Amino acid sequence: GSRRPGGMTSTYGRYGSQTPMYGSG
Amino acid sequence: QQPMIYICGECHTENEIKSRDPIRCRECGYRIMYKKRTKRLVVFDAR
Amino acid sequence: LPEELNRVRLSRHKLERWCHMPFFAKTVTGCFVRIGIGKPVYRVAEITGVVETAKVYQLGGTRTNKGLQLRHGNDQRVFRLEFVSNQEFTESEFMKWKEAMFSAGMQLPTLDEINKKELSIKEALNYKFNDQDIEEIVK
Amino acid sequence: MIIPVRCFTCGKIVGNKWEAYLGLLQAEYTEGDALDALGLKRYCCRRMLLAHVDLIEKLLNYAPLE
Ligand SMILES: [Zn+2]
Ligand SMILES: [Zn+2]
Repeated sequence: GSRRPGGMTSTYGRYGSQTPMYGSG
Repeated sequence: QQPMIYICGECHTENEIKSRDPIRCRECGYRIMYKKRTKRLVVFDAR
Repeated sequence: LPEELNRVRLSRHKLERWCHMPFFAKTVTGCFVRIGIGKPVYRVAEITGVVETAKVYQLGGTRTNKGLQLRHGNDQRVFRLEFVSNQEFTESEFMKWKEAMFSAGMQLPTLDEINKKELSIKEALNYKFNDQDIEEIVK
Repeated sequence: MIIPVRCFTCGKIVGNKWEAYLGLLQAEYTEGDALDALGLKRYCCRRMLLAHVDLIEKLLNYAPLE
């Protein structure tokens, strides 16, 4: 077989990527 | 939910080109783009 | 309930597409974002208008210079789209927003409004880009 | 195109000698002394390096991206 799980590309953020603060700058 | 990803011939950027759509790179607008490789099992013997 | 409220919440990952899609002042205006202030405290601010900053900042592979006219009840100022958190509406932040809206005199948006607003997002996601939006996009 | 991994005729691995070959030529070894110094004795191995045209260096001029 040849298949792919998940099927949900929009918002799999997997938290995140270090959200920058407003009052940090 | 597979949007049919294409690769811009100039930019090499990936492009989502669903049906009833003009072929243009949304980066350049370039009109040539190539399908990405398959996802099936590509196995060779090395014969 | 902070659960229904998360249906009208725009995570940073998804808006990357809508950074250039038109009708922007009509879909996002009425949703709630989790903007960051700063230490891990957050406030639920209201997407009021679509403003533009003179600061062009790269938001991953895409890049943006636009601002967001957010306001938490009475405290309003300029905001950039990088500080918004993908975190959902917690309970303590939900009650803090409720107290910021009851303290300001603003009416709480009726649940039916949220129910009719969340569908705007899914209908905008599935919009066929058949018109000349790609050309203005590339420009 | 790229260097063959084995000398077609006999079997000696010649696919690890091309960059060495060229480096020895850049030391200005004469063209057969490069082969004598790599260790290719049989003319069947020597014609692997002498004859090889390394076109992959031209194919790599073309960009997929950047
Ligand atoms: Zn242009
Ligand atoms: Zn040989």
